Amino acid sequence: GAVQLRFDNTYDNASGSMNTVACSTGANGLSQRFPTFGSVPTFPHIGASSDIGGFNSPACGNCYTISFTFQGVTRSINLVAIDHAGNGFNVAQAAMDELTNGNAVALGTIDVQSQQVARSVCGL
Repeated sequence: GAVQLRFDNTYDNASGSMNTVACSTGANGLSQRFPTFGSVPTFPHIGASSDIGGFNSPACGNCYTISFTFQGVTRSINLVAIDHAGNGFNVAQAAMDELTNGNAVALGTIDVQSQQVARSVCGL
């Protein structure tokens, strides 16, 4: 079924610290692996997901193939989830723009298809 997707400019900034998100420290935290947002291998395909409950979630680092059909073209990206969202995905604007052929701001919130894939697809 579809999940909601919106953008959050927090993730657009490469120099942001992994210590600022839910997937910071602890057994499942990403801060040792990827100290900054820009270091995640799929950047700027990064964001928050409701799959991540909060700190130390085992869903930290999950890799998702996210698909959206707009103006008769289906577009897909692979994205790493690094933070908690209340409802579906909150992603870097740049990622939403890629998903939507540059319509992220114009759309604001969309329904996407999401499929988790292996961590390795995203370089994790």
